[PDB]
Amino acid sequence: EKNVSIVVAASVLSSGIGINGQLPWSISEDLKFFSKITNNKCDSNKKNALIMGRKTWDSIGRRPLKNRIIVVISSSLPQDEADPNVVVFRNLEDSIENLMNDDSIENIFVCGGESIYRDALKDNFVDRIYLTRVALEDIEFDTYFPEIPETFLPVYMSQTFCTKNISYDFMIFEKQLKSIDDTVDLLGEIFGIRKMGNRHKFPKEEIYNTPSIRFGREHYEFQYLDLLSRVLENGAYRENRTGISTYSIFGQMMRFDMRESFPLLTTKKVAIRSIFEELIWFIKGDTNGNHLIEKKVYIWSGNGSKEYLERIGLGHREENDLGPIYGFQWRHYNGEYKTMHDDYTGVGVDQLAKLIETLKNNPKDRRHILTAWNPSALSQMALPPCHVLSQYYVTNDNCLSCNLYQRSCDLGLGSPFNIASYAILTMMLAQVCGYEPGELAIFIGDAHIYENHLTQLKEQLSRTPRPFPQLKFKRKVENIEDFKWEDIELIGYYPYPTIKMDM
Amino acid sequence: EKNVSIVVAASVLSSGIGINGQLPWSISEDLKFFSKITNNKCDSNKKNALIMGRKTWDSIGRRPLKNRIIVVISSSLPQDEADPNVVVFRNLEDSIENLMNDDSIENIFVCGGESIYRDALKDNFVDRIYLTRVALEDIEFDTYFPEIPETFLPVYMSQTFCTKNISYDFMIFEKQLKSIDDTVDLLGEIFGIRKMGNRHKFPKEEIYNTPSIRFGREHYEFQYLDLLSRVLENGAYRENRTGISTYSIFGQMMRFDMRESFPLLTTKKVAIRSIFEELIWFIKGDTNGNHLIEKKVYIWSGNGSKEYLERIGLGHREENDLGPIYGFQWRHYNGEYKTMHDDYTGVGVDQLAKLIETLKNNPKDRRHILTAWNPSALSQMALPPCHVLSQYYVTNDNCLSCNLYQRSCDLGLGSPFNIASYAILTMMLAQVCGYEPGELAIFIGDAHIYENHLTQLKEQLSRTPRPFPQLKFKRKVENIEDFKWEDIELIGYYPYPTIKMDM
Ligand SMILES: NC(=O)C1=CN([C@@H]2O[C@H](COP(=O)(O)OP(=O)(O)OC[C@H]3O[C@@H](n4cnc5c(N)ncnc54)[C@H](OP(=O)(O)O)[C@@H]3O)[C@@H](O)[C@H]2O)C=CC1
Ligand SMILES: NC(=O)C1=CN([C@@H]2O[C@H](COP(=O)(O)OP(=O)(O)OC[C@H]3O[C@@H](n4cnc5c(N)ncnc54)[C@H](OP(=O)(O)O)[C@@H]3O)[C@@H](O)[C@H]2O)C=CC1
Ligand SMILES: CN(Cc1cnc2nc(N)nc(N)c2n1)c1ccc(C(=O)N[C@@H](CCC(=O)O)C(=O)O)cc1
Ligand SMILES: CN(Cc1cnc2nc(N)nc(N)c2n1)c1ccc(C(=O)N[C@@H](CCC(=O)O)C(=O)O)cc1
Repeated sequence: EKNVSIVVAASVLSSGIGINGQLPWSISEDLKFFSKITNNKCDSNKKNALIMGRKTWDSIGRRPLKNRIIVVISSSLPQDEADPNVVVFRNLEDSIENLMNDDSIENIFVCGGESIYRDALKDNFVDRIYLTRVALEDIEFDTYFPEIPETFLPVYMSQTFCTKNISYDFMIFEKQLKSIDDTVDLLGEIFGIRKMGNRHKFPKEEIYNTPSIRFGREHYEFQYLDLLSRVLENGAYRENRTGISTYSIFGQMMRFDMRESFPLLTTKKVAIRSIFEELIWFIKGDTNGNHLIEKKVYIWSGNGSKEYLERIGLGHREENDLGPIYGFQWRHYNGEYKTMHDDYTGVGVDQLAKLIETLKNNPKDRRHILTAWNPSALSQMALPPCHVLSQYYVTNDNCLSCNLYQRSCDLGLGSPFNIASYAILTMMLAQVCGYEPGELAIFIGDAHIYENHLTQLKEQLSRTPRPFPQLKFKRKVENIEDFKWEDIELIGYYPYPTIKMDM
Repeated sequence: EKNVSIVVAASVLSSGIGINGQLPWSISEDLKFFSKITNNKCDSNKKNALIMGRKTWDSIGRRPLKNRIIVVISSSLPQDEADPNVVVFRNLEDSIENLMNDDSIENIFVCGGESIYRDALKDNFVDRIYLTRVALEDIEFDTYFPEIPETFLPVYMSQTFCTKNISYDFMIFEKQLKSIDDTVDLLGEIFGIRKMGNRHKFPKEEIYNTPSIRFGREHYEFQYLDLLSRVLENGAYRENRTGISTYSIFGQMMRFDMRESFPLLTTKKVAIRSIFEELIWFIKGDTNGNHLIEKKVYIWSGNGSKEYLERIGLGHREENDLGPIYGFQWRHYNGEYKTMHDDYTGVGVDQLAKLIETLKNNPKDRRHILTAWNPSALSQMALPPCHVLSQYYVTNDNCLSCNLYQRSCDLGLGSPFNIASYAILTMMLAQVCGYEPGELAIFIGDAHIYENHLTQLKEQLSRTPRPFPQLKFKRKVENIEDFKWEDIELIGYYPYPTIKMDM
């Protein structure tokens, strides 16, 4: 009665594992993971057993594996005891005698084609599934991994890794002291809102994304999803200026890795071109909303109309003429603003150019700060800034990281755009300065959820996330302004369908 | 063979429990905790047993406790079966027959003076200790709680609570799946710094404050101590202009509760008077450093001397004319700086006054922002600001919370001072606006530790923290400027000795 585990690497959507008798990919770290998971034992005198079909045995070239016993399931292969590293059995069920008969085996692993994966899943002897989710779907497969029965539950999901611009995860599925929790609950009954834990309750299982993953929430998309759950659990109802009521919690944080993946949310399809188009719009220092609507982008349409520019206190602006906004505060901080149809080249202080200069000539500094919150020009701008501050950091191994502070953040539509926007911005700065992308950390003040997004956000929490895509540039640019959408390649992006959330 | 637990409330330093046959205090919530921990059972048909000495039985007035059996250990009291709620035994050892003989009892509790605590701890009958750490030492005791043997280890430490300006904690002591951790460790060997977990390793047991508390790190001083441990674990070495090297990690967070305590560090004595004098100096909008040196405050003495005013470029200033720093950016943001002793009344925008006006007349707003990072006046300052941003938030129950972003923060001497400085500031803003203090959250960019503080900071990490003190105001002020040191009352502050960390 030992431990039997399935080890497989399959595509994220199609769940394919092979093509023409070979692997569909060449991921060096995946094979390393295979060797480390199949050699992991406790007793030095026992060995681990690896079960595979004949075609899989032919697939790996009929060459043994060090420190492991290979069990091949075939009806034609000859059985000879001259090689103890390879053993041949006639069926999978009778090959599971390693627990009953052989006491020189600690753990068994099933890893051999769909013929064996199918039978092993139906026979109720497998206790665990080690799954590597490869983000490859362009090519075709002839052997697939069977669907995981409902009896297994995900317990671990690693961060996204990269190998030759290919993204992949690592997942575990499992077939499925205390006086502290009872003392904390009793303390929470005595003190009401006086105990801070009651103000920061853990979200209930009905609003927790993939609740069976209780300890292996390594995948950094959970940083956003779990923040979404915390607002749904203990968010306070707040009426506002109009009728769009929110639920707010104050002081939150989420961080993302940019060294091996691009944090583009996979639990819903995120329009990345419009995110990129608004970022270069910021970088170029532009304030004209018509430049955005001329590129099929309507993010700043409701905040720049004539009705919205006359009920806030203005009204003398053009049709879509936001005032000193993001970009004008990055490239021309302070400085007198006239209209949208002027050239502000050389006015104010250019924080972005000074940032690039300090990143390349003083990397170990601690003043790489880009602010967009100008209290003097708040009442002459269309909407006060939400990404009020961003600080950048050069690690010892030549990586550029980024901190972002947001006073405001709609989790429904704002956060997915801000995460990708400041990740692209950091990668763009990283290439210009000669660095590699590092980490991103988002600090949020008033994290809120609009009431008309509840049904829709509760659908996103029902989707198990997928590995992050890759974002790579084609050419190497000279200045930050020369970036265009033609230079961006989004690789391995396989999101769930869109979620129409109206603003 | 059931479960025997000690329940006691004792002083934080002296560990005294009684005086003249009564309790030294009157903490209502402590008695409520006593009732909830002693009634907590699983079977509805069983009862819990409470063991106490006769003097303790006399202490509670010889009146029974509902739904519980009281066992009195005395050598004179009579034994009569007329009352099944009170049973009298002649010795402690023979009174522990509830596990052997009586099957109508689920859990046993020891809670009766040092004579019984001493015997129960020496006889190896106690499996758990529920300790309430009361922060009272002025009065004298005649009965103490015996020292906790080394076989027990702390597993839980609640946040600090308040009752009649008296602080107290709740602690638990105990006498002393897996495939996920092995897969993460194997993944961490394949990928080096490519796995974000290896860049954010958990600190080793030798630099973790109170390592036995693995899940009950409720006390919010652990937010600082664990941040200190993370820098010691994966901080990167960084040379600078001279030879004073630091160890930095980027993007960190710690939060504190202000509804029931004041986050003044107890693992080392923090000088509170000098912190307060610089804070009101900020509020008054003053930029002249001599105002601080006239009150035995040398925070801005080394940064405003003639040696420091010739290497930044501002050599034409007076002896102590720091310039546009915290305070001038709060009260007279933008504008223009001339000298230190002239009148800037009416210049720029007053963020602090606009903040106070908006906090009471627009509490549900989301623009309660106080910034001090001005890119136009950065090169006109003695030292660029460290508390670059602070946002405030009014909860639905009329509480004022605060977020703080720090681009730089020396954990050795700066963070303990910044935590107390902005906690006092939030408490002062809360009284003026008619609110109560809420939560405090610190967001740190470059969290660093100076190399000459390593031995000293590792000493602070060996000290188990104590309940936070209380900070209360004496009078009610009219304006934020009228606060004085005479109006501040620090109650129940019992820190470990100071740690001389030289700069
Ligand atoms: N991505 C991944 O993790 C992995 C991918 N692969 C890929 O999968 C492909 C091969 O797998 P696949 O095509 O499904 O073939 P299989 O590996 O499942 O092996 C099938 C063969 O095993 C024997 N066999 C199977 N079932 C039985 C049975 N019930 N009784 C007796 N003998 C049995 C038969 O051999 P016989 O002719 O002797 O009777 C059969 O032809 C390869 O391309 C390989 O690269 C393989 C392993 C892992
Ligand atoms: N802060 C807290 O959590 C608590 C505080 N207290 C305080 O402590 C004080 C009282 O405790 P304390 O003074 O230590 O007295 P105890 O509560 O320990 O009770 C002592 C009495 O129990 C009997 N007794 C004790 N040991 C033995 C023994 N080995 N064999 C037989 N009988 C024994 C004796 O009664 P006899 O005379 O018959 O010999 C003795 O007088 C009070 O002020 C009370 O308020 C009490 C409980 C909890
Ligand atoms: C059966 N098979 C196909 C294959 C490929 N990748 C997988 N990946 C996973 N996660 N799971 C599988 N079952 C799996 N199977 C294999 C098995 C081992 C080797 C292999 O070369 N192993 C070397 C690994 C060499 C190295 O360290 O990279 C070893 O010594 O164990 C190749 C293909
Ligand atoms: C023995 N004793 C002294 C006393 C006081 N505080 C303590 N506090 C702690 N944490 N632990 C103790 N053992 C303890 N003991 C007691 C015990 C119960 C009551 C008491 O009044 N209990 C009521 C509580 C009433 C209420 O709910 O507030 C009950 O119904 O149990 C007073 C003193």
